[PDB]
Amino acid sequence: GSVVIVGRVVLGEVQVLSTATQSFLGTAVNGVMWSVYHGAGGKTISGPKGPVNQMYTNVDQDLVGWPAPPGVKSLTPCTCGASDLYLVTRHADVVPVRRRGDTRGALLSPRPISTLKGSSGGPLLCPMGHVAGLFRAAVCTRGVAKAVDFVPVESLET
Ligand SMILES: CC(C)(C)[C@@H]1NC(=O)O[C@@H]2CCC[C@H]2OC/C=C/C(F)(F)c2nc3ccccc3nc2O[C@@H]2C[C@@H](C(=O)N[C@]3(C(=O)NS(=O)(=O)C4(C)CC4)C[C@H]3C(F)F)N(C2)C1=O
Ligand SMILES: [Zn+2]
Repeated sequence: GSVVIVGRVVLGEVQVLSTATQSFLGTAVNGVMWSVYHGAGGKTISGPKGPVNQMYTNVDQDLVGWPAPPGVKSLTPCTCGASDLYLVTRHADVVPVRRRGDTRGALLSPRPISTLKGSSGGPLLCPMGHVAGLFRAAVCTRGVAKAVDFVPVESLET
C-alpha cells in the first residue's frame, strides 16, 4: 500500500519507484520527488524512517510529489529554453526529443512503446543536464511511440 525506492538511474540520480504491481520513475526538483499519479496514486513513500505522505496530489495533471527523501538530491530546473531535449528512461537510455509545444516533444526516431514503458516520472533533460519536463504519456500509433507528453518543469514548484 506504499511506494518503495528500488533503484536509481545515474545521470544527479533519478529514482526508480515501485508499488506491488507497477514500477516507474521519480525525479527530484526543488526539494520534491515528483512522479505520476497513474503509478503511485495517493500512496505514501516508504523507507526506514517510516512512511511519508504526499505533499502534492493532482489527479487531473497526473502529478504527485513527496518531500525529497533524505539523500535524494534535486535536479536543476532548465532555464535556457532549449528545444532539443533528452528523455531518460528506467534503463538509463537517453532518447533525443524535439520540443513541439509546452507539453509535447517529438521523437527523432520512433521507439517501441515497450522501451518507454515504466519510465513515467523520468526527466526530460536539456543539453546542459537540467530538467525541462517530466515524462507523463506517449503519443502511440501502431504500438510505436512518435512523441511524448510531459509536465513542464515550471509546474514542479513548491
Ligand atoms: C497509449 C499510452 C501510451 C498507454 C498512453 N498515451 C496517451 O494517453 O497519450 C495521450 C496523448 C498525449 C497525452 C495523452 O493524453 C491522455 C493523458 C494521459 C495521462 F498520462 F495524463 C494520464 N493521467 C492519469 C491521471 C490519473 C489517473 C490515471 C491517469 N492515466 C494517464 O495515462 C495513462 C498512463 C500513461 C502512460 O502509460 N505513461 C507512460 C509510462 O511509462 N507509464 S508506466 O511507468 O509504465 C505505468 C503504467 C506504471 C505507471 C510514459 C508512457 C509510455 F511510454 F509507457 N498513458 C496512459 C499513456 O501514455
Ligand atoms: Zn536548459
